[PDB]
Amino acid sequence: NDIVLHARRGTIYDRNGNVLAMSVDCKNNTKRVYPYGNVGVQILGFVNADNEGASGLEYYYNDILAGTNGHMISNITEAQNGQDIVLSIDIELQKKAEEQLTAAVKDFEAKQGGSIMAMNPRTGEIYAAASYPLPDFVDYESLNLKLVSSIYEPGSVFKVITTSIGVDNNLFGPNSTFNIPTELQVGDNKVTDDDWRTSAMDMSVREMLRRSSNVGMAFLETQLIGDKRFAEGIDKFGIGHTTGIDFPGEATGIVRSLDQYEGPTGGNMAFGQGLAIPFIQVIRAYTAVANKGTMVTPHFMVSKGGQEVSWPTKDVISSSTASAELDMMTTVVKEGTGVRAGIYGYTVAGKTGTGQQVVEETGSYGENSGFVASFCGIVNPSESDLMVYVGLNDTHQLASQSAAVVFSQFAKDAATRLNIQP
Ligand SMILES: [Ca+2]
Repeated sequence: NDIVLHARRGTIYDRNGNVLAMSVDCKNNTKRVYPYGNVGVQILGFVNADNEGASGLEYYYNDILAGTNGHMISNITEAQNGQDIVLSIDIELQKKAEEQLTAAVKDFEAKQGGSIMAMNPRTGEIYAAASYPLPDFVDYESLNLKLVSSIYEPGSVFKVITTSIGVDNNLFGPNSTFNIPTELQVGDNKVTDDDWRTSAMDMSVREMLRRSSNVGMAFLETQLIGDKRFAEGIDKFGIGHTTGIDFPGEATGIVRSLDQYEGPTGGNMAFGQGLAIPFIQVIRAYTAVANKGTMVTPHFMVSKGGQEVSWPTKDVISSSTASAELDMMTTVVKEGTGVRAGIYGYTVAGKTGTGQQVVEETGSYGENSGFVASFCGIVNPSESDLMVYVGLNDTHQLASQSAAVVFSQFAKDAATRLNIQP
């Protein structure tokens, strides 16, 4: 004769206080109700029939969201309901992120979907985030956030890390100019740029970034940085380390340590080849450039039990280096491959990338690996309020015509929705 008094799980609020998930006895059982339907459910996760969090934040914070049931046996013990959680997510921005990512995947023929995220580079709070395919009502693979749990060869979006390391080590600056050949031998393979020249070009570090020269990056790493300082910087930037994001399934990635480097490793990694990491690591690294040199922890939960949590930060580069990098990322958007990411009335510092799909458990790939088109940008970098990432997986269209285009529209909407006026 032991009756269960079912506790209710804690409520999940978005940043404006909208209820995203709440438990109800209309189930005797309890069930979650998601008022905005499928919007943000990928982040929220689902709760199964045993009322256990099964994916997303429901799972990640299940021990605090789940209460403790009561029991009626002449003896009664109280149900303790779970603790409420407030997230950084702006539900209306989440809806746009989802619809824009879905439309982009369709328009640019991204055969393996993509991801999108808007975050505050100073506090680390995530305003919106999504991966395609998205779930509804259910395919278990759509419950992951690809940004966190899938790994890719990052490609050219990584060049901001390589230049930051050099600059922060005082080995060159934006205007430093070098005679860059058409190709360079790295290990036993040649590095080349897809371009017009048939001769070496004198290019400043700023220019190598503007045009995204792989050859220039490999030159910088091999002739100026050196593998040791390179590998130390990668490590300081958190590359190959989990970011600490509060979401399940975070991949650490596959990144060679210095003692495992071989002939071509450093040169290739300089332009984002020879490692495979989740894009959340790239995003996290960019926060250092956007936040005066301090890298933050991307995250969803702002408060639990009315207790605001402190999230770890790390000083990676100086503010001067961060400023020189932002200056160059601004050239990318004003004068280079990122020009379609520009947004009328705002300053956008960013970088395009062409990355690759990889064998998930090894980080390598063959001839038919699909390309990943990415764009990562910071809006009004002096305000420290917004950075957005857009990635399209297995598309044939260049990041300059695809991911950068999606960013201009979504980052604009993120900026209107938030404080950001210009
Ligand atoms: Ca590029």
